[PDB]
Amino acid sequence: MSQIPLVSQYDPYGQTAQLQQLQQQQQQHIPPTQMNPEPDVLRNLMVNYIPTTVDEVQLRQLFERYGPIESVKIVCDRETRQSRGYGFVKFQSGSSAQQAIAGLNGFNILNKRLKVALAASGHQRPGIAGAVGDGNGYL
Repeated sequence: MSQIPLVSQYDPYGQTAQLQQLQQQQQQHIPPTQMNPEPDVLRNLMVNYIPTTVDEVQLRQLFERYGPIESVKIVCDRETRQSRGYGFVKFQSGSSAQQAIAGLNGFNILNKRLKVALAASGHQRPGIAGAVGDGNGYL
């Protein structure tokens, strides 16, 4: 009830400002605690950069450094069953993923780019910037 004019109910319809609970919907919905998509599957890091040059080794030391991998594997191509596409590195604990995505995802190194994406499904709250309104670049 923004304001009661004491004449009508609500002729004009406005949907932009809402002060009460905020936050559209809940985080990852409200499933029965554990139905399938468990949050413990955060340590699953999908690594990608090179195609036929994607080596679990380079990604092993490179990624395991910031987060020791428990189960590392590369996502090969089912077309020729050859090593390609991209790799995967499952960190020991989901707590390690935070460090991976924090300082390993898109890690634009001088000669390479460490693209790392979680395998889990969810946490689609943010949207990577998503356009911006000015900021700098005058002089």
